[PDB]
Amino acid sequence: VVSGAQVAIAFVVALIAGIAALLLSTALG
Amino acid sequence: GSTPLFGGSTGGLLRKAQIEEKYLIVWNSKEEQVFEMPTGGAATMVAGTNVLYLARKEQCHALHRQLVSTFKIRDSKIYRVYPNGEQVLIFPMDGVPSEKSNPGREVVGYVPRKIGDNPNPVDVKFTGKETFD
Amino acid sequence: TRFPKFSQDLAQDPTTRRIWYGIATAHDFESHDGMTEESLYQKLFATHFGHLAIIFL
Amino acid sequence: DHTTMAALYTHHQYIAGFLMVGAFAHGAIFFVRDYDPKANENNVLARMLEHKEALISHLSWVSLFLGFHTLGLYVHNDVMLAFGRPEDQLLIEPVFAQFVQVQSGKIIEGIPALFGG
Amino acid sequence: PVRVLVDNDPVPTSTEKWGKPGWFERNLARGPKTTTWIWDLHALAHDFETHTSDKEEISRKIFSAHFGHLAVVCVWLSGMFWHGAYFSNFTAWMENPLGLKPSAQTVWPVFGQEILNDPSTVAKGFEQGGIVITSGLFHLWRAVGFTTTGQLAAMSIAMLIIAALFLFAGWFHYHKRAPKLEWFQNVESMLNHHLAGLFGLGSLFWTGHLIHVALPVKAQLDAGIAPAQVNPFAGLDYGLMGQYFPKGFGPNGGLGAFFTLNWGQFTDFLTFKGGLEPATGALYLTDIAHHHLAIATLFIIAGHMYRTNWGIGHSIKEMLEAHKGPLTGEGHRGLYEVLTTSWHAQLAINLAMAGSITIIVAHHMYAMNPYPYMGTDYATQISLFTHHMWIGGFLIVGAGAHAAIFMVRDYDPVTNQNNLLDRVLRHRDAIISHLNWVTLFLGFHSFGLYVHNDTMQALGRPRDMFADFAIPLQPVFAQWIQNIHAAAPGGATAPWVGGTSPTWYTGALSSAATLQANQVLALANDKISISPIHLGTADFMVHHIFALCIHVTVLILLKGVLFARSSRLIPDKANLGFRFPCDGPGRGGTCQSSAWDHVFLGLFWMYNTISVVIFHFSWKMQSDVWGTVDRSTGAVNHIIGNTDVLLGGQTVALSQYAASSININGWLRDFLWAQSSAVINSYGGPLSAYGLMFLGAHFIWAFSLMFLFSGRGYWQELIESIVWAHNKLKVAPAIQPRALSITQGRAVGVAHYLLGGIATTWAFFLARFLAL
Amino acid sequence: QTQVKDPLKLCKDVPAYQELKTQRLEAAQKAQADGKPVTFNEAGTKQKFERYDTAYCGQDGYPHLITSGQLDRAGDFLIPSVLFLWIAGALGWAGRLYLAESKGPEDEIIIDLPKAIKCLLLGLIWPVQAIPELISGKIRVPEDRVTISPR
Amino acid sequence: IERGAKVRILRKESYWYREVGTVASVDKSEKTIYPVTVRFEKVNYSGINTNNFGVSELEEVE
Amino acid sequence: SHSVKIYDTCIGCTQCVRACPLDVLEMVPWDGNKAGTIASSPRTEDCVGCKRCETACPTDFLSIRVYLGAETTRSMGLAY
Ligand code: CLA
Ligand code: CLA
Ligand code: CLA
Ligand SMILES: CC1=C(/C=C/C(C)=C/C=C/C(C)=C/C=C/C=C(C)/C=C/C=C(C)/C=C/C2=C(C)CCCC2(C)C)C(C)(C)CCC1
Ligand code: SF4
Ligand code: SF4
Ligand code: SF4
Repeated sequence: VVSGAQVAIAFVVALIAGIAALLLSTALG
Repeated sequence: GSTPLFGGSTGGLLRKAQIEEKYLIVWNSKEEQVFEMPTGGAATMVAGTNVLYLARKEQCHALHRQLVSTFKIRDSKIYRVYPNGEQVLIFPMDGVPSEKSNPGREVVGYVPRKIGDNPNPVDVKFTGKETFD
Repeated sequence: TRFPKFSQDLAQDPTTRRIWYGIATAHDFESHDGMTEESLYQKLFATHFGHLAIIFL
Repeated sequence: DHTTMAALYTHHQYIAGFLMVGAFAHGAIFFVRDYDPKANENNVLARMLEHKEALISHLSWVSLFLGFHTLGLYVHNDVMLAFGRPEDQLLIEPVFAQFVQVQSGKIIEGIPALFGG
Repeated sequence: PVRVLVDNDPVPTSTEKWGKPGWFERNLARGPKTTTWIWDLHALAHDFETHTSDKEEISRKIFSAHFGHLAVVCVWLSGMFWHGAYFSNFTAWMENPLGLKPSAQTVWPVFGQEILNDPSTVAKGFEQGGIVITSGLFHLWRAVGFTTTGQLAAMSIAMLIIAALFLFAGWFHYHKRAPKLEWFQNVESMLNHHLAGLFGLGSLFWTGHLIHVALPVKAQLDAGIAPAQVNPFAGLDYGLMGQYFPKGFGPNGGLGAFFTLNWGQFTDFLTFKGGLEPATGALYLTDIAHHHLAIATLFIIAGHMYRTNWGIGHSIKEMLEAHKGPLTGEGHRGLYEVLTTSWHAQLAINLAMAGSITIIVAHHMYAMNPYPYMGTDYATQISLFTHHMWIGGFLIVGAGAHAAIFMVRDYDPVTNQNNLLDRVLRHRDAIISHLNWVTLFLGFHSFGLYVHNDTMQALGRPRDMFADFAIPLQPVFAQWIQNIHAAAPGGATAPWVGGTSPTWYTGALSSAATLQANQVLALANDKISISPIHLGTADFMVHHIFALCIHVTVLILLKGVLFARSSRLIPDKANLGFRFPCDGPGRGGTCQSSAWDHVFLGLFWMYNTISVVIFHFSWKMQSDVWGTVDRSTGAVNHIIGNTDVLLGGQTVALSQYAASSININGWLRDFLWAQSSAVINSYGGPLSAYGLMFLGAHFIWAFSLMFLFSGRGYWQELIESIVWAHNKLKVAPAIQPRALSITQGRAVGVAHYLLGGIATTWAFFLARFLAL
Repeated sequence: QTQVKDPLKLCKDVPAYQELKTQRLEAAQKAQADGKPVTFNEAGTKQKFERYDTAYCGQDGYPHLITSGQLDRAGDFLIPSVLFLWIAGALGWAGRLYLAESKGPEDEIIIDLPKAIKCLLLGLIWPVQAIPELISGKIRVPEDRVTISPR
Repeated sequence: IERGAKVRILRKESYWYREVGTVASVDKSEKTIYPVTVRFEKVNYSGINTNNFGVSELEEVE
Repeated sequence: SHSVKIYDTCIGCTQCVRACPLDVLEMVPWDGNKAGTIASSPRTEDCVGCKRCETACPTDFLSIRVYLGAETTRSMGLAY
């Protein structure tokens, strides 16, 4: 199963992709 | 001069005429007579100097076209009125009508070629320069 | 009205056409103000990285 | 999973349709924005533009040729069904495509394997 | 002052102009150079004002064209009586009006199309059968006393003589004796003659036909005499008139009772019954005769109101100038000059009235059926309601068109100074913005209820719906009006009226599901002619849909009239004309800003309006009114039959219209999908022409979208490559092929959209009701 | 999916054609005695299925046409092909003949009948004139006399 | 080129490009850029049947 | 503001000047045609882009050309 720890891990990985997307989108503008 | 006799309408000036620009058209009339407002409806011009405030230059030039075609009134003048109160004459610019050729005007917009000799858009790529130069 | 920053023609439009056309021309990088050929290819290469990342997300 | 097979076929054919239209769109954008007639003087690209009335008029012909007769055959068969004559339909056997299947080893009775199967 | 001024032979009758089409207008007289000339010829041919500036010559062309149109109608009517006489089962239908389907078009046997001749029309004299007709002509001919086909043939010949008279007078009053302009401007004399002579004496002479033909023929058929044996002149013999009507035609003599003012003898054949006769489902003929006698008296009276040549009477111009007030400036001054110098102003009014009257005809004919046994002919009832709804909608749009043409062509600022017309133009922004608001209000609060209901039902929340089984929206004002009219015959405000339409008697019921046989009017074939019509939540919702569609159609047409001459966008729009495509891509773009383009857009909204009305009529009548009664249980079995609404799940029984029409999915599933089973299964039988027309009309509708969605610059460039191939092979024509003009491409699109959409519903309706 | 190894055979062997053929003849005999005048009477229906007997039928029992050029089915498409191209070529050649002899655009909106009948009669034998104009290049205008657009 | 002669058009943006018109007027003056007036059998998309050309845009075919 | 350009094919017929509802155009003297005059576009900040001038121009392909450019309050034709 996807335990609650693994949901939390996935949001941390998603947060890092979010700041990476934030870096790219401001460098693009 | 005075305003033409008109009971008012909903097709006239808006807040643009208070804040940006409105237009003034001045003409002389020899006979009191009825004309169609460009705003919509009928008004009567006085026997004298007529002044009328309109929203656009095209509405002023449409009335001037009506004053020429229907009433043979020629001497219409159009002013651009700024919200501080400044009037700037915009029509006619040099006193001579636009259709008659006049020595003293500068040629504006002249391209010294026929239209099919304009350059290609690939020639003017990555510049603000246009092919009608 | 500074949006859209890539087009001063659109940015000085006082109507709602400024908003629609800024959206519609935003990815037409060749027609933007001040675009050069080199800066176009550099912007595309990075934009393509962003599209790839969306596919993986 | 029949719903998945239907969804996947339909998804990818509609995607293919948009990609085909966009290919011609950027081909049109190329001609207005990037096409230089001097650097492409008399090559195969400039020669397409040179006989473009022949291309468009023959494409116009094929589409009218297909459209008149295909619609005409469907309408003929619809009128036949309405009048109770379904044996008077125009039912054309697709023998050229059945020929293709037979070359790949489909066994269809009246259609020959040309090279031997 | 009322004289007759006529110029004698102003136009020679010669065929020299037939060698030159397009002679009448100065652009067209130079001959064709492009294919635009060909379309310009047809579009300008009846626009008589573009042909000359002479108002008298325009009035002469209109008067003569009116005779030609009347001749066309009389030829059409002559054909209807001819096909009834020689190509019909009228003889067998007269013996059995409830057992046999009327047919007056039979089909030659080539290509297998004689499948369209059906049994259930096959009878003696009509061996091969034919197409079932839905025009109701047999019910009308039987009502006015036609018994044999030999009488229809004489009527066919009489209509051809009236047509040849009308066509000759059009030649006469154009080429021989053409009236002057001041003859046409005698509107007071024209109103006097049309009220008293045309409408007044027309109704009085028709009363005489009703009294001496229609009443005694019906007296003989009610006696049991077969229609081949019916004496049609029986109302001209005073003795035979005595046996059917003992009081009115009696020893107390007929015309003796008239001149002594002993009119109470005439209550045998002139009544005030009101309701429907229970055997025929139709109005009493004695009521119809007294109606036409009473409105003949009022119309002949009304035709003496206006002053002509004998001092007495009203002057319309002095009447209009007197009806003014402070709130309205100079009031109706100048409108006499408008209405006597503008043919378009008169046409705008007269189309507005003729379209609105035709719609009143549609409502009044289903509810107060004048023709015996027609109320059980459901395909006839559907067709007649739908036909006159479409005719009325088209004429109202034409009223908007010619009001706009008046504003462009015939409006004058000098005539209209601070009058009613000038003051409407001076607040056109106030009128249109309020109309914009009320259409948005109506559209949100009517269609949004359907969307609310669709969503609530899909979400599994039927108690949150707007419905009779849920949150009700009762139309309490219409139910109040029904209560008033139910109580009114015999009651205080109409004490000697014996009945009214049965649609009112809904007091006394809360749904059409709980309807017993004593409340309905069923004929001897046990089919319901008419019933009380229950109005519930679904009727509240659809009536505000009607109000939405009418107000938007008004918004489009009135915006076209009020802004025909000018706008803030285009200040000199009147100089561009009534019909121009645009004023170019500038000012943001001005496509379809002309008054003509508002007529173009208004036609789609008229289409949307009438389509909802006839769909409402079809489903509501099938679910709530029409059907069969059982002689056991007193049970009313409607055509559709009573959905069960789950809701709890304690099921709730409603009629299918009340249970299902409250959301769009119900209209799609229970109306469009369910009732199309007749037309899509019609192949191989006699309704197969409707299945072909159903498919073909879908095609034409779709074909219209090529014109509506595209622009001519594409098509002209496509024609360039095709003209190249014709140029290359010496097959280019001298009349250069052009794409259709921008305006014509819109007109072609809307014509094929209307043709395809209307003919789809026509095929749908007629296959539905002729199959069940 | 079910492979059809034999999609087509002679109609007289297909039992769904024998269903239809007797069902159409029985409807034609029903309307001969105590009937109505129909498009296909009893002798008309006999000849109809006399033609369809040596045709190819599918399993539904309806005739199917073969348009591959095969000559036992030359009546299916190949013989109607020559009849079309002769009649359509006649109407095309006649309009081309009438266009060359046109006085102007007035001949295009008012048909000159003895000119039109003569061109429609001369068009009837069009390959007597067309192919000697088709190899000569007389069928076509040279390229510098036909307008084109910019490139 | 003179009045009356049949001429072909080399102006590529012209409606009548590669078509044969008739010279109606030749301006006898200097300083005028397009002096030759040509009349045609076909109207253009505006219904106009004449235009002015230079001699450098014409091909005499007669 | 739209760009209104005048090309050297102008015959000085003044029809574009009469057609213009905004008085964008005028005739100046010239030597390139027999009329001795050519259209000019000094007041294109009033041009709405209606292309009535292009409609009036008789020369094959036209001697006056409107290029729709940046939109202003004037060029959008707004009374508000
Ligand atoms: C069902 C709707 C419909 C139909 C039938 C058509 C048909 C056509 N389109 Mg159109 N199109 C449509 C919708 C439709 N379009 C829509 C919604 C758009 C978006 C605006 C377009 C946009 C479009 C473009 C951009 C192009 C086409 C082209 C074509 C032609 C294609 C070639 C062909 O098939 O020839 C066969 C012809 C048909 C199938 C048309 C019907 C012919 C009828 C059935 C014959 C009528 C006979 C009848 C007896 C006469 C009436 C008499 C009566 C008044 C008594 C054909 C005329 C192209 C073209 O012009 O090619 C040369 C082209 O370039 N269409
Ligand atoms: C008593 C009724 C009446 C009268 C006398 C007029 C008279 C006129 N109208 Mg008006 N009008 C009317 C009702 C009327 N109209 C209605 C009901 C509408 C709404 C549709 C209009 C909307 C309207 C518009 C939008 C315009 C007019 C115009 C005109 C003028 C010129 C007509 C012309 O030459 O077109 C020529 C007529 C044709 C080319 C034939 C029309 C064919 C139609 C469009 C399609 C027919 C198809 C048919 C229904 C089905 C056939 C299918 C089958 C063959 C397969 C003339 C003054 C024009 C004008 O400019 O006025 C100054 C104009 O632009 N009318
Ligand atoms: C003299 C008659 C004539 C001839 C010889 C041609 C020949 C041709 N046409 Mg053209 N065409 C014609 C009339 C003619 N056309 C007419 C009247 C129209 C308007 C409907 C067109 C619209 C048209 C289009 C859109 C296209 C062609 C194309 C073509 C070419 C391919 C064949 C084809 O597609 O036909 C198709 C024919 C039609 C669609 C029109 C047929 C309508 C009738 C039958 C023709 C009129 C006959 C005439 C009245 C007879 C008068 C003779 C009498 C006075 C003696 C071929 C060169 C195609 C092309 O360019 O290929 C390279 C193409 O795409 N034609
Ligand atoms: C306009 C334009 C453009 C575009 C174009 C397009 C879009 C195109 C398309 C096209 C296409 C879309 C094409 C396609 C084609 C394909 C092909 C060509 C294929 C073929 C194949 C084959 C032939 C194969 C064969 C075979 C078979 C069948 C089977 C057996 C095996 C084999 C393999 C042998 C561009 C951009 C360039 C630019 C310029 C302009
Ligand atoms: S798109 Fe058509 S209708 Fe709209 S402005 Fe351009 S030419 Fe006029
Ligand atoms: S586009 Fe319109 S406003 Fe501009 S110059 Fe031409 S005519 Fe004048
Ligand atoms: S630009 Fe055209 S319309 Fe204007 S003066 Fe020159 S030729 Fe005449």
